[PDB]
Amino acid sequence: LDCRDLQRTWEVIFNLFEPELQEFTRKVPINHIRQLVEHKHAKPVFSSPIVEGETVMVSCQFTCMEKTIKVYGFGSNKDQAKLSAAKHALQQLSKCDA
Amino acid sequence: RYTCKCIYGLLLNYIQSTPELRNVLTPQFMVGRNNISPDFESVLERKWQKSAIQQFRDGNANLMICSSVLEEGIDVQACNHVFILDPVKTFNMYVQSK
Amino acid sequence: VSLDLMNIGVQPIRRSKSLQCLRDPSKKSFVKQLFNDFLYQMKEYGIYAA
Amino acid sequence: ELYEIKGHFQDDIDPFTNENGAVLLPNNALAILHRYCQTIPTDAFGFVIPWFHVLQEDERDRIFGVSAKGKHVISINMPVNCMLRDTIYSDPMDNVKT
Amino acid sequence: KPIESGGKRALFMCNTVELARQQAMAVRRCTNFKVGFYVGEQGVDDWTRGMWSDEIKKNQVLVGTAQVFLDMVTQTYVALSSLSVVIIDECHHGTGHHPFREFMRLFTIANQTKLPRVVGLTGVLIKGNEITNVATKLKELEITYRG
Amino acid sequence: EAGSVDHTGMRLCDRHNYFKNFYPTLKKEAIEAINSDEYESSKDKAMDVMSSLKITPKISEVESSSLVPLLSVELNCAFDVVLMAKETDIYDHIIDYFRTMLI
Amino acid sequence: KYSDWNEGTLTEVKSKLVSNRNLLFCLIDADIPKTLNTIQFTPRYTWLPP
Amino acid sequence: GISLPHNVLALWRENPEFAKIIGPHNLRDLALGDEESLVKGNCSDINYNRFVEGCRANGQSFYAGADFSSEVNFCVGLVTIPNKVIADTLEALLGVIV
RNA sequence: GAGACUUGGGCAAUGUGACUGCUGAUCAGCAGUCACAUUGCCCAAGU
RNA sequence: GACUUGGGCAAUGUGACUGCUGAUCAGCAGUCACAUUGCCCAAGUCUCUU
Repeated sequence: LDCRDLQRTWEVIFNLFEPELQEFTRKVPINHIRQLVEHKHAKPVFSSPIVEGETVMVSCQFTCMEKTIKVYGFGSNKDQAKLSAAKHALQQLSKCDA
Repeated sequence: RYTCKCIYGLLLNYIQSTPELRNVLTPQFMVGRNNISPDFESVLERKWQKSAIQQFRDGNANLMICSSVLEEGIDVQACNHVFILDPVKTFNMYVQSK
Repeated sequence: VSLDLMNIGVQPIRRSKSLQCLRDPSKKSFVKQLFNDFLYQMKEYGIYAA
Repeated sequence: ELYEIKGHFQDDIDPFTNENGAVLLPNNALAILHRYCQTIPTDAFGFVIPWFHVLQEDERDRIFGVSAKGKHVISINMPVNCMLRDTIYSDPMDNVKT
Repeated sequence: KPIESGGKRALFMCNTVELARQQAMAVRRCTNFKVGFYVGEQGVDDWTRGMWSDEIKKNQVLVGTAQVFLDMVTQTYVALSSLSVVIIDECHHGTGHHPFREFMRLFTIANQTKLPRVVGLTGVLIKGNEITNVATKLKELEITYRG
Repeated sequence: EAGSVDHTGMRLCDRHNYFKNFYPTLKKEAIEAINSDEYESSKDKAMDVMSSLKITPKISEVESSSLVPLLSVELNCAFDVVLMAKETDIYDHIIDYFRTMLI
Repeated sequence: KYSDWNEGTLTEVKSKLVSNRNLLFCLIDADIPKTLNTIQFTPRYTWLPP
Repeated sequence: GISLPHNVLALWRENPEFAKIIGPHNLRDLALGDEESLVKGNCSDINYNRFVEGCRANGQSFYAGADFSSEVNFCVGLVTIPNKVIADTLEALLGVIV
């Protein structure tokens, strides 16, 4: 609204976005549990969630390229715990895939 | 309001201690809405659904603790006794309580 | 007297009915109300009631 | 009689009716305004209430002339999300509540 | 007869929820009418305009607490002419800006010829401790309620 | 949270009996210490009594508008307990608390 | 256009405007979708010569 | 031999409206080093700017609407005395002279 | 085509739980305003 | 000298009515979280298909 130049706004946006633009073009981010499912080699075996109080735990066992590592996701909602466990399994798999 | 719950608990304990009042008496209490929890155990859930007024009218509870709600025009079974534990404040309060 | 100095984060300003006298934030007022009611119960009905 | 009824009722702040028969009452104005303010916050954090303020004698003079001498006036500041940013003032009433 | 053909309904106001419920049960047992019930405990605000209309088309008598009916009439879901009677239990509370007196104030705004019959009910006529000079209190009450 | 974990195993109607139900080994020497008047200062008495029950201290500075710092103390035991006052009184407050509970 | 609207109504009416059904109903009376190439072209079984 | 830094004292005495919002907490932030305390006699420029900005936020954070004079009055030499004591000291002076 | 599995965009509700906000009345304290009663004093008149 | 009327100045009170503060109680509204089982679309991986 101030500059009223699309090129200037584009310059500002690119200056703000360059590291993420470079990183994401090299490796496109996708949904974490969808990524884990699309990594069929891991075969993520998520157990059914259980609830204690108002917090829900989801336990997962996935083949981390050498072992069936067991991880637990904790969150206020069943999907929240699902996502937490999925992301933690993904980071463990990434560390093993060094 | 809190006086209702407090005296309800005291009456429960006193009735249960005495051998005479043990069987004859059965207390029950009420305040307005924002209904305070009728339990002292801090349990997350209570399954009970029957109203206190129905228990009183049906003869389930024959000793009703009430606060400025059961005073106005509440039709009930033939009540042999009425106790005004706190001093009367207003003319209409006295009239309706009588 | 300890709680009046708690310095909770920013809270809605509370004032009297005609808006000249200030009041404590809702949480402090609620805690004080509970304790005052307990004191009233103890004073009026006895130790067992408390 | 009509005379006594009119004299007893129609002497305080006048009511308002629109072109569709809907009736707005002075005692319900505060409730209506607070209810409307509760609907506008887009998130659970941005809850905000109207800012009532009482003008001082110098302000009373500068805004209303001499006619406001000895009568209270209340300035109300609407939250930023709403249409209003004009700090509506009330007419000089005999008391701050009115 | 339906509301659009001039149908009329009957209100039965009350001050407390339990009293309103008991009176609703009493009317239900003593008459053949399908009486309504409207209190803020369960929530009535979602009973919106069109379904206010189908509710009043469904029920003949409305038994509930004062504030719900006051909000209904002020927002003009139903006109005063669409009522035949207005019964107010414990009418001795109708002073100052109490919803009973507010409702009776709302009465004077509408056409005077279309006002329903008002039947206040009470076992006591004095509100506060100003039991002296009862005559002024009675004149105030009989000016509030139009009888 | 480092706290807020209730594993005392006692009903809330009787959880206050936690300090009463310890072994006599800690209790007798702790009450002897808290009843001893020769102590150098209230802080020293508080620290010695708290160490007697093997309960570790945890003192942090709560933000406040008071010029004198408003300090809170956490005991870190299985029983979730927290006390707070002016630092000139927190030690005597601990004295009073453990004097009341330990019987 | 609606400069003074609340943002919630603005995004709701935006979603209605960018809704699939609105774009559809624009294109039906735009008379365009009659020419879309969508069938998997098979001349022997799903096409007629001129 | 001890005093407040000379720059902050000058700010305190020359800016009464900014003075009235200074709280003891803002003084607690001024953990001046050995050089500032002993040799220079006042806080550094960066510390001075940090103090003024912290107090500017102090005037608008939770601390707003409070009065800190009861704790920071001694720093500038102000003290609050009841009117009774001020009368009694004069009267006792008459007593001692008599 | 038959399907299983996941994230979504949602549409529904059966729960249930807690939060927040406001109106009204009553009492108590304080402040102020209306009228009225009692004991006086004095004056104005008329016969 | 009785009789009558009226007014004014006093004090001693009473009856209420508002205004402010605090407390108590009833009365409404806006929400939010979230287990449970359902329904319709969008894109995915795999058996089969091939």
